[PDB]
Amino acid sequence: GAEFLVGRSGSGKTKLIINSIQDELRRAPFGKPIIFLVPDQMTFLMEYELAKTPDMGGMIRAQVFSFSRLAWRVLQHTGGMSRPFLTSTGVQMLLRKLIEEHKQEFKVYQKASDKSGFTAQVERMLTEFKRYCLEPEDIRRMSEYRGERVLSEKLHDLSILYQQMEKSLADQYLHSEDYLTLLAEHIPLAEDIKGAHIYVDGFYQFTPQEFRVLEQLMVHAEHITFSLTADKPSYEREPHELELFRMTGKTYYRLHQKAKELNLDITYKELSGTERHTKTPELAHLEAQYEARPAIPYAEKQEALTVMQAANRRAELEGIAREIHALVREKGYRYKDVAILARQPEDYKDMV
Amino acid sequence: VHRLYEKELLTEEQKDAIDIEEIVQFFHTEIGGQLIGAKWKDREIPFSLALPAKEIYPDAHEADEPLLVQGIIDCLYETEDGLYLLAYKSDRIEAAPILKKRYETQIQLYTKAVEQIAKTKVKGCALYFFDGGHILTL
Amino acid sequence: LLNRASISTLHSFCLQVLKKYYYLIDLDPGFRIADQTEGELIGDEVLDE
Amino acid sequence: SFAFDEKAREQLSWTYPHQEVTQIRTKQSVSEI
Amino acid sequence: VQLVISYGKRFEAAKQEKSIIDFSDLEHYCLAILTAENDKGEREPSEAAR
Amino acid sequence: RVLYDRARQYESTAFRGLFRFLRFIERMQERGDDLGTARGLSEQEDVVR
Ligand SMILES: Nc1ncnc2c1ncn2[C@@H]1O[C@H](COP(=O)(O)OP(=O)(O)NP(=O)(O)O)[C@@H](O)[C@H]1O
Ligand SMILES: [Mg+2]
Repeated sequence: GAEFLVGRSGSGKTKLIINSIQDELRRAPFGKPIIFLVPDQMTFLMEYELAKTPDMGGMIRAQVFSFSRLAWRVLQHTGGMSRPFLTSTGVQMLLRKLIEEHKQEFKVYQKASDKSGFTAQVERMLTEFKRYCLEPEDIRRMSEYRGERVLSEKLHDLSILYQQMEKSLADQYLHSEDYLTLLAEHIPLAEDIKGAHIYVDGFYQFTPQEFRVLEQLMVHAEHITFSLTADKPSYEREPHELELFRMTGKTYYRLHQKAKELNLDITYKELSGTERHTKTPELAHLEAQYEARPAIPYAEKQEALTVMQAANRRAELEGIAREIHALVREKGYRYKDVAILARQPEDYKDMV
Repeated sequence: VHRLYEKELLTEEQKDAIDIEEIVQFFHTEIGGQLIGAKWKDREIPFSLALPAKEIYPDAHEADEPLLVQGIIDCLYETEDGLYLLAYKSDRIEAAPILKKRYETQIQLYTKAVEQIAKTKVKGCALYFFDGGHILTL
Repeated sequence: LLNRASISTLHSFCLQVLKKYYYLIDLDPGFRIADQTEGELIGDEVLDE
Repeated sequence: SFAFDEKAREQLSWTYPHQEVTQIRTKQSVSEI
Repeated sequence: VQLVISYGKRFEAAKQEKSIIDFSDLEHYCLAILTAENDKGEREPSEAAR
Repeated sequence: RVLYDRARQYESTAFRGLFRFLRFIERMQERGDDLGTARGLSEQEDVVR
């Protein structure tokens, strides 16, 4: 069965999940497996948080997994982990090799086949194909369109390289983006999944390759909860282009329609009130009135929200440094309480 | 072993590097027999344990976050006497007081993990060495 | 869309053209624009050669 | 005498209460301990 | 004339090796991309141009 | 300050490491190429341009 846990940012979805897993750990320390599925950047975080119970101070029944980790586990029990692993660079190397003997068959990328940047581009493309479940046959298969001629030339060349790669790797090697597909086809045969409870949270969207795994878990696991950051999403239709929760909305729509497609018992939980910004009016106002047009102005006092203008990135970082000092020296915070985010970290990394 | 070779759970070179006698001998042992005859059994047990930083480091603080210690327990089985822990080692032997201290803190970590998280006591620990089929208890 | 708009120098547009259609000429997709001195230094080397 | 003598003095003598654990790796291995 | 022409050819080769281009190469390579056939000034638009 | 930042840009481009960087700067000056003095007030600010 499935449970769709949905709410806006600050609703309490994550904490709710943590508390559920913790209670479940208290009730049956050696019960059926508990799988916490999160993005890689979130794994350690959740491990820590689950380990912070005065009650227990750790876990055994419950484990935290990324798609990659999950694949590694299930494959280490069901098989398929034995065959060699290829890095992205290794694949690039193979691709270059294939280019050197298939360049004369190309229709468009013959001249470009000379350059080392081209092999990287092809690597990126083929990886994307595998992530969106498109075997070389489907590439070969591929509303009148102006660029159709060139596109078909490209796809033609790509199909040559792709099929040649799959041929060279067959019965010998494992592409980097094959773990998830191999995982999808060993989940039915895996005993640990069969009684397991699964929570998935942190994801905004899924690659088709990841969806395959998700629906397999929908089938062979006991229950699975999908935690999405959105506001009352529709199963009836995908979100509008300009909608705030476009991505997570679409994720909800697809996940739900596949839960329905497999006749699962579904449970809806909607988190309404804020928990994060309970004590901070400005941040709750910002969180709620973000999308709103026209936006209602905040009428109260300024304290917890500051827009800052720096003379340059050097000034920006030093200013923030001073502020952080103030926060840990006067306002009683600790360094771990602070977060610094940049859309383009490369602009700040060294200077930071 | 062969099934593990056809499931690709074990490579060909991995398959051929097996001393079948050495592993079969384990099931002729006392701890092995007690393993076969247990209320409940489990293998490859993953665990995370939260130890307050002061225990590993002097000068830590009660406020300061615990450190997270992580590992995998080889085997755990339960009889009418209690819960026992089992681990396998391919350590070179053919030595007991040395191996005892070599893995002592590790075993203590495992036991403390089971005791704290499972809220259950652990009576007796066992380490089986493939070389000569030795078994030492802690 | 004003971010993705084609409103710039003609040289900037040229950069866009090269980036898309590198494969039509003898150009690496990951090419970089040299700065004045490094370009001219390379020119000095080839001229000496 | 200056209006910011005491605060300047106190801030230049300040140290972070939890300085000792800022470099301590959170995650530890059984081998590591 | 033949000296200057050689320099240019050798120069372009050097930059291609290090995968770099002039400001000049911007305009000229762009023009090269945009043309398919070039009969003494009469330039026919290539696919990119279209 | 801009000595630092210019080091940052040239490192990232073709002159990573002290020896290569210095060689670039030296060859730059040796053929009469220069760089501008740094700026304090930005163009946006209240200044006679
Ligand atoms: N029951 C609760 N009461 C009060 N505060 C809470 C509660 N649960 C969580 N919080 C606080 O809420 C904040 C974030 O909660 P969280 O569980 O991450 O919500 P969320 O739905 O995951 N937000 P997001 O991941 O951005 O969509 C944290 O700072 C928690 O301390
Ligand atoms: Mg969350």
